[PDB]
Parts: sequence; structure tokens; C-alpha cells
Amino acid sequence: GSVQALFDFDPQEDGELGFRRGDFIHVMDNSDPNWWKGACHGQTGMFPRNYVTPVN
Repeated sequence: GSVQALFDFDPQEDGELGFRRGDFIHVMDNSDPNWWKGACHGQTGMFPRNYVTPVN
């Protein structure tokens, strides 16, 4: 499903998925404990799992 950002994530390279606190990210691969694949703002990329939370 989607998760919601607890914090802004500032992407540092191509292929990292930036987002702002409160954004919804559609999860595409949750298999790695630390870096997940997802989609938001018309982009897809990798982001840190510990920046997000399941929807309340």
C-alpha cells in the first residue's frame, strides 16, 4: 500500500525518491530493511524506510 512521510526526505542522487513530510508514497518493494522502492510526485525511486509510517 502507501505509506506517509514522517519527515522531509532530501534526495542526494538520481534514483532517490524525494518527498515532504505528510506526502503519500506508494510502495513498490518493501523487501530491504532500510531502503524501499516507491512512487510519488510522478517519480519512482529509492527512499529510507525509517522516514515513513503506515497510514493512520
